[PDB]
Amino acid sequence: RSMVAGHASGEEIHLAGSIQPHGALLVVSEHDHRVIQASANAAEFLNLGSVLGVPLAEIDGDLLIKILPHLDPTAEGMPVAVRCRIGNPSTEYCGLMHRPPEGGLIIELERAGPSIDLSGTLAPALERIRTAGSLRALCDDTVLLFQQCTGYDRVMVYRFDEQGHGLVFSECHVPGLESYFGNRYPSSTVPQMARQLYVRQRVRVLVDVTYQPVPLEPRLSPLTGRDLDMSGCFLRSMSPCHLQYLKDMGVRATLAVSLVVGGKLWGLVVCHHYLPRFIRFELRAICKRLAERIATRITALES
Ligand SMILES: C=CC1=C(C)/C(=C/c2[nH]c(/C=C3N=C(/C=C4\NC(=O)[C@H](C)[C@H]4C=C)C(C)=C\3CCC(=O)O)c(CCC(=O)O)c2C)NC1=O
Ligand SMILES: [Cl-]
Ligand SMILES: [Cl-]
Ligand SMILES: [Cl-]
Ligand SMILES: [Cl-]
Repeated sequence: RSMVAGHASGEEIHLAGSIQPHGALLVVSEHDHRVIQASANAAEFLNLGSVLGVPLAEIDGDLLIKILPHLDPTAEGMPVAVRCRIGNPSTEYCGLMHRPPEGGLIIELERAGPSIDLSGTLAPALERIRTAGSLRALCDDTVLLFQQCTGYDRVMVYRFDEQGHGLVFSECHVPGLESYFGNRYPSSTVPQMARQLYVRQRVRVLVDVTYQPVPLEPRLSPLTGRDLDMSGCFLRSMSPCHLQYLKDMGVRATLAVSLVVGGKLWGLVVCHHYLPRFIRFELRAICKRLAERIATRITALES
């Protein structure tokens, strides 16, 4: 840090090596079911005395009993989310599990909330999507639906053209904010490797733009000797160049949902808040569902 000067002292976004602090991340080796990497906050987040090197079986609570049914790997059910209790004092979490191509089993834990009961909201949302008669109507209904379901201060459909340039194609926002409707932005604002990642990982939640990243410990995977592939991690810390851009805009929190059409990133539903904001698993899942439905309608509309 300060003690190293002289000449030698002078981005792959999926290899962040760190998470956002609203969750905890465990990496488990499946030969022994022991934690081989964890976010540095994990023991305090989960109210455990220790975490790194611990067998899942010995972790206070029921995480192991809750994940066992999903571990047999042929069952091609992952990624999957489980609800469990961990820690002393005990807390309910939702645990999102997936396997990176190498490096073990990742378990990302957020504090659990209640059941969200939006099925009566969702029936008519689905009818508006399925009957929209043009892309203009579809995307205008999309921003309204998402704003209603998520409550973010601004919701946009950010559409990509053939050269990758961004267009704010639809927008809705709370009274008195600035409108970005119809603004165009260069393709460089969403780099190609981000777009590929957003084809894999269809929802991103940035809770607080100002957060301090929480590093994984150890940083390198003990299984691979490389950084952990965090492409599938919903807690992944986001590129600092992006976080600066958001700070420059005065945005505090974001939710983005991919629109994938014919296997390409067609656009994004992009939501901004002016205070920190988190949407829990059950709501993210509904967002994902809506985005699949929208992409189906876009495919039909385009011919
Ligand atoms: C209304 C205006 C608006 C713009 C222009 C905007 C750009 C944008 N950049 C990104 C992502 C990234 N941008 C950049 C890079 C830059 N951006 C710049 O302005 C610089 C020239 C350039 C270096 C700072 C990078 C690396 C990402 C990936 C973020 C990540 O997923 O970690 C996303 C996806 C957000 C998400 O999925 O959470 C969007 C939507 N997001 C917006 O809401
Ligand atoms: Cl393993
Ligand atoms: Cl159309
Ligand atoms: Cl139009
Ligand atoms: Cl404030």
